[PDB]
Amino acid sequence: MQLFGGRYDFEDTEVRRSNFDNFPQALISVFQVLTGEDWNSVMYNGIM
Amino acid sequence: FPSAVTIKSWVDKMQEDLVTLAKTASGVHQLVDIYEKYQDLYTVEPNNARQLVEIAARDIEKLLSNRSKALVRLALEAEKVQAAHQWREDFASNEVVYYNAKDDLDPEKNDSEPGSQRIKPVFIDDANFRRQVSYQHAAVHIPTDIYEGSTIVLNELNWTSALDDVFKKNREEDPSLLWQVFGSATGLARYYPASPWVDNSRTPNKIDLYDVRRRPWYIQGAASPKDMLILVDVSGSVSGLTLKLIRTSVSEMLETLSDDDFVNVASFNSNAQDVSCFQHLVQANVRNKKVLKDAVNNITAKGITDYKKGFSFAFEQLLNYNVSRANCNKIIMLFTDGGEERAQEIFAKYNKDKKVRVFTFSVGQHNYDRGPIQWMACENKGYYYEIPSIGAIRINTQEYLDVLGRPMVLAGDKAKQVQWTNVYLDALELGLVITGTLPVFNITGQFENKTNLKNQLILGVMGVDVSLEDIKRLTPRFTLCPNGYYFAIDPNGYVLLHPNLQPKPIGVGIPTINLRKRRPNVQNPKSQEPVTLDFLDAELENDIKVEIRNKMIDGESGEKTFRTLVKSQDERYIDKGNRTYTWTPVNGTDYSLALVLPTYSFYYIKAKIEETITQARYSETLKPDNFEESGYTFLAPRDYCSDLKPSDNNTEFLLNFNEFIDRKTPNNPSCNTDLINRVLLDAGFTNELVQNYWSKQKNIKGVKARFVVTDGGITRVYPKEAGENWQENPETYEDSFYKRSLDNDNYVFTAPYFNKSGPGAYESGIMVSKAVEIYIQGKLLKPAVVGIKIDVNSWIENFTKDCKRNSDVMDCVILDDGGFLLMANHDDYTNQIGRFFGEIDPSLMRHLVNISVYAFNKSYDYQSVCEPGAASKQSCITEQTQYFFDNDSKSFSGVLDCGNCSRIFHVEKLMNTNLIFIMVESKGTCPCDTRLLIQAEQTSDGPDPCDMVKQPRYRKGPDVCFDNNVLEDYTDC
Ligand SMILES: *[C@@H]1O[C@H](CO)[C@@H](O[C@@H]2O[C@H](CO)[C@@H](O[C@@H]3O[C@H](CO)[C@@H](O)[C@H](O)[C@H]3NC(C)=O)[C@H](O)[C@H]2NC(C)=O)[C@H](O)[C@H]1NC(C)=O
Ligand SMILES: *[C@@H]1O[C@H](CO)[C@@H](O[C@@H]2O[C@H](CO)[C@@H](O[C@@H]3O[C@H](CO)[C@@H](O)[C@H](O)[C@@H]3O)[C@H](O)[C@H]2NC(C)=O)[C@H](O)[C@H]1NC(C)=O
Ligand SMILES: *[C@@H]1O[C@H](CO)[C@@H](O[C@@H]2O[C@H](CO)[C@@H](O[C@@H]3O[C@H](CO)[C@@H](O)[C@H](O)[C@@H]3O)[C@H](O)[C@H]2NC(C)=O)[C@H](O)[C@H]1NC(C)=O
Ligand SMILES: *[C@@H]1O[C@H](CO)[C@@H](O[C@@H]2O[C@H](CO)[C@@H](O)[C@H](O)[C@H]2NC(C)=O)[C@H](O)[C@H]1NC(C)=O
Ligand SMILES: *[C@@H]1O[C@H](CO)[C@@H](O[C@@H]2O[C@H](CO)[C@@H](O)[C@H](O)[C@H]2NC(C)=O)[C@H](O)[C@H]1NC(C)=O
Ligand SMILES: *[C@@H]1O[C@H](CO)[C@@H](O[C@@H]2O[C@H](CO)[C@@H](O)[C@H](O)[C@H]2NC(C)=O)[C@H](O)[C@H]1NC(C)=O
Ligand SMILES: *[C@@H]1O[C@H](CO)[C@@H](O)[C@H](O)[C@H]1NC(C)=O
Ligand SMILES: *[C@@H]1O[C@H](CO)[C@@H](O)[C@H](O)[C@H]1NC(C)=O
Ligand SMILES: *[C@@H]1O[C@H](CO)[C@@H](O)[C@H](O)[C@H]1NC(C)=O
Ligand SMILES: *[C@@H]1O[C@H](CO)[C@@H](O)[C@H](O)[C@H]1NC(C)=O
Ligand SMILES: *[C@@H]1O[C@H](CO)[C@@H](O)[C@H](O)[C@H]1NC(C)=O
Ligand SMILES: *[C@@H]1O[C@H](CO)[C@@H](O)[C@H](O)[C@H]1NC(C)=O
Ligand SMILES: *[C@@H]1O[C@H](CO)[C@@H](O)[C@H](O)[C@H]1NC(C)=O
Ligand SMILES: [Ca+2]
Ligand SMILES: [Ca+2]
Repeated sequence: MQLFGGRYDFEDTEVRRSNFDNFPQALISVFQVLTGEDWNSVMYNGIM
Repeated sequence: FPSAVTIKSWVDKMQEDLVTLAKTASGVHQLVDIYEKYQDLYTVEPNNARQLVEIAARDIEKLLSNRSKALVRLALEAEKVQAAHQWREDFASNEVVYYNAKDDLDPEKNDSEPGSQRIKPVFIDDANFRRQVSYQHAAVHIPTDIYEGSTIVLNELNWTSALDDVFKKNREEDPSLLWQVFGSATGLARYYPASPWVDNSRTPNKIDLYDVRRRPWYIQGAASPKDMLILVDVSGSVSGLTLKLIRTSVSEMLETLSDDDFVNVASFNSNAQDVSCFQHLVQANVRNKKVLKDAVNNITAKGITDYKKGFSFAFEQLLNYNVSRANCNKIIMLFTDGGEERAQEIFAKYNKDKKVRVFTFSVGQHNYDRGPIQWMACENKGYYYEIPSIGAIRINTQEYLDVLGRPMVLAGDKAKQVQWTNVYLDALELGLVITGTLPVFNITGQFENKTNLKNQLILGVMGVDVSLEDIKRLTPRFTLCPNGYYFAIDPNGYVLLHPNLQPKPIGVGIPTINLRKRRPNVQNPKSQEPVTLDFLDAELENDIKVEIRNKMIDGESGEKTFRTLVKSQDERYIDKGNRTYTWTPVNGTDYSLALVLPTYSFYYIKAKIEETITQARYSETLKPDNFEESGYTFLAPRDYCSDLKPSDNNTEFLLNFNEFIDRKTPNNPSCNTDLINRVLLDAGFTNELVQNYWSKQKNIKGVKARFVVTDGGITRVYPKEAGENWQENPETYEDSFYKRSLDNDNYVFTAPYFNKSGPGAYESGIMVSKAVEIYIQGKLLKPAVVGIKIDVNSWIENFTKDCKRNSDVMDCVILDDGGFLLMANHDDYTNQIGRFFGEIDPSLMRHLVNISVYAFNKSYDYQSVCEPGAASKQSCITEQTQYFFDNDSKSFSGVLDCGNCSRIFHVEKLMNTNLIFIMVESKGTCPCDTRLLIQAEQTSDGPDPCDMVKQPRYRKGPDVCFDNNVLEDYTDC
């Protein structure tokens, strides 16, 4: 939330559900990264 | 340097040589005599300027009465028929039979859509419609993203199917009536006569974006003018997708505004400011809307939201009254995402009386609270909208007109006033049209006052198209010289009628394209803007013209004679001309009509040839078989009558005219007798001139071609071989040299076009023309203009015989008024004849302009074809420079300098012509050259838009408009 919260403001129409905008969504994203499924997409979103 | 005496002698001898050549070869005196010799085959009739404008205004008003009577009929029938609808939801058993436009015409389509049945029309080809139409029914257009066959659409189709009878009745009552359309509030458009859509949905690669609710006629008929303020949230939270969505939404919302609305775009993030250089409401025309769009596409998101400051800014902007406004619909159109502050105290302080509406938009996908903006919406009599994606923009930025129409509906029959739009290009490729509109009200349970729930909204807008060619048919121009003309203006400055109005769209700024980001198969939108050209932008602007336009805007009638500057048909010369403007108001509407007449065109010629053999011989004079005896003949493609059509090919049109005149007697039971008689008289007089004078001297040294162009549509060029070199328009009224000769009272030299495909330099010659003036009972008339194509080689032999061929000591050139080179002395400049002299010797030209021998002014052409820049052809603005003589002195002697350099010059104006002779020290003596002086169409972007808003042109708004009805419900957001 500190690092990526409110920073996914991309000027495109792509949908990025796995973000860190609030606590439940950040918790879901962290759980998804722990499961290892599509974590690289989250990393790419954080890098961009 | 030679003394002034010898230069004066040389220029004198040259001028008498040229004048004698032109006078003795063209034959002005012989033509004048043969016009005066007969004096009985024709009569001189006055052009009563005061009366003609009155008849034309009455004709225009009565045509608009035609069109208005057909609108009230349709509106009443639509109201009555929809008042008796049942609103069923079972259409499978009872199919709805209609002809859908933009569908394949193949008989094997077999759509068989549930609840609908299609119609296959015959589609005969008919005139007054440049396409194939069917009068057996009406066509229906439905937007591509709107599903046909839904309950709402299918219910509209039957109750609108009763409009076909009234469509047919209106057509049969007035056969010359164009499109009749009903644009529904559900998106449908039912128009008559039936015709396939210009751009079908997806049968080819191209697609159409046509929603009837966004058309200017529908928008003007759906609500009253507005004082709009777009408030944009640029705080930090709107960063990302919602910011681009807001930008697109604001551009689309600006696209819904017309010239009678006033808009300004503000922006707030913990501080409120303006997005552009306007600082107050502006007229919201094409230029101002372009500026606002450019400013909106340039904003960024940063800061903390503060609704109080933004709303305070919006209310202070709406409370200005220091500037021109509409004073009708004060609305704040707030684009945002979501918040937690509703700013009740600001609304209590500024909008206690609820005189200002608020429409709120929540844009994008976000988790922010939407309650406060809904409260803002349906607390201040406004509305609330959600725009989650691009595809939801267009529909959601046009529904605010439904709310604005509630007071108009509640006003009742007082709100059914026929309105007319600006000039715009028809969507069905018909040209420039104006549409008369009339709203249609939903009256269900009106006699009992039962529901009154959806009856506050309109069913749609009825419209009838009127083509500008229909209006031009009520203002004939062939009884006046090619210099006079009609023109009509709005109470807004825009011209409904003008010779300089063209079907091209109005350009704004420099056209910049980026072809590196355009896919080949994306089908970008083309345009939807109207052709709004101001009166002052259609002609050269004086101070007298401004006051004339102001006096004629606010419904006044009068006349004014003065002296003005007139630009030529080719944007190269400017003449000083006597003019008289006579203007009157059209009683039924807000248009004002004026007639422009020069002093010499107060009388015209009416032919009195009545007996047979004279007309027969005058008719056989113009036949190709004896052109060798009477020179190549050109005939103006005028509407002599509807049997023969203009062809744009002069040979075939002349053959058709000749065979039509031979086939039936000139009694003309159903053809314009005046035009034909005038043409025959002109042909006879011109043939007499050619046979009696020109044929006597079969070939003479100096000339290449001798031509005569007369008022009536006869052009004759004596050498047939020179006929192929004749590139002039066969229509006399569209010849630049003809009008230039009419304006001037001397011989006029026309510079050939330089560096263009076609023989125009040596094979043709230099054109010199003079107008024929006659006096019958002391009344001046200018019926014809004669002219000569002087050979370049013989003129060179005249010229050389210090000015010697390829001399390295002197420069000897001849220019015309306008600074175009006709002859030089070095045979090097002679290769470029007709080039602007400021482009080969810019220093001397600049100094000549400085010493006030060549005046110039610049104008803006707002409809120009333009090669797109980098940042095939688009529309933009160009700047045109025109040069002319201002100071009446004859000889100017001086010396130009360049920095430790000096060149002596002497220029002399030739008598009885428009020519100047220049002798100067050679340009190669000292190498001084700063920049080229270009006289050409220069693509531009000015004038500065937010400098014209500080002092704008005079304007009149609509007198009556509807707002703030106490019976309004407004319980919907
Ligand atoms: C510049 O070129 C001109 C043509 O290219 C020359 O113009 C011709 O000059 C002739 C002699 O001056 C004229 O001849 C006489 O002209 C008048 C006309 O009626 C009369 O004096 C005589 O009838 C006639 N002589 C004849 C016919 O033998 C030509 O008429 C005249 N051309 C035209 C069309 O009028 C200029 O001479 C020439 N300039 C110089 C300096 O040579
Ligand atoms: C929309 O569709 C409906 C149904 O197709 C139309 O209603 C139909 O109207 C016709 C003529 O008005 C009716 O025909 C008449 O039927 C009566 C018997 O009911 C008969 O005695 C008459 O001689 C005549 O044939 C038809 O019955 C009626 N259908 C239904 C289901 O009511 C409706 O008119 C259409 N909308 C508009 C605006 O016309
Ligand atoms: C003009 O206004 C009238 C009412 O003032 C509109 O008629 C009303 O239309 C609505 C739907 O738009 C009807 O509601 C529907 O009723 C059916 C039952 O018949 C129901 O099954 C639907 O779910 C829906 O609720 C309403 O009954 C109807 N009222 C009357 C008195 O006809 C009319 O639609 C308006 N005109 C246009 C072009 O919209
Ligand atoms: C334009 O609006 C301004 C408001 O800023 C008006 O200026 C005020 O006018 C009142 C009335 O005379 C004065 O009492 C104030 O002192 C003025 N304020 C300022 C800052 O000048 C102005 O009158 C309006 N009209 C014009 C033509 O400027
Ligand atoms: C309709 O237009 C005509 C223009 O011919 C107006 O007629 C003139 O109106 C003025 C002012 O009312 C009078 O002084 C003239 O005497 C009228 N001329 C004639 C020949 O009648 C007429 O007024 C217009 N209609 C209305 C209702 O104003
Ligand atoms: C068109 O050219 C004329 C030149 O005659 C310009 O008229 C002059 O304008 C200057 C500049 O203001 C004045 O000082 C002169 O007094 C004007 N002369 C006359 C005779 O009126 C005119 O301004 C030009 N038109 C435009 C639109 O610039
Ligand atoms: C207006 O309508 C009437 C009646 O149909 C017709 O006689 C008249 O010619 C129309 N006006 C014009 C300008 O066509
Ligand atoms: C507007 O756009 C121009 C680019 O043409 C840019 O230079 C300018 O900074 C922009 N304005 C703002 C306020 O960012
Ligand atoms: C134009 O007006 C002036 C001034 O009244 C007059 O002298 C002249 O004859 C008129 N016609 C012209 C210049 O053709
Ligand atoms: C105009 O002249 C220049 C050089 O004099 C030449 O390069 C150019 O092609 C010419 N324009 C046309 C249209 O031929
Ligand atoms: C051009 O004309 C202006 C007119 O005020 C004058 O001041 C200036 O000196 C002139 N240019 C030159 C080079 O003399
Ligand atoms: C033309 O110029 C001369 C000298 O420059 C001057 O005396 C004369 O008044 C001018 N004529 C005008 C301005 O009409
Ligand atoms: C004018 O002065 C410059 C600088 O002193 C010099 O280079 C140039 O040659 C001079 N011009 C002539 C014609 O001598
Ligand atoms: Ca995986
Ligand atoms: Ca915010």
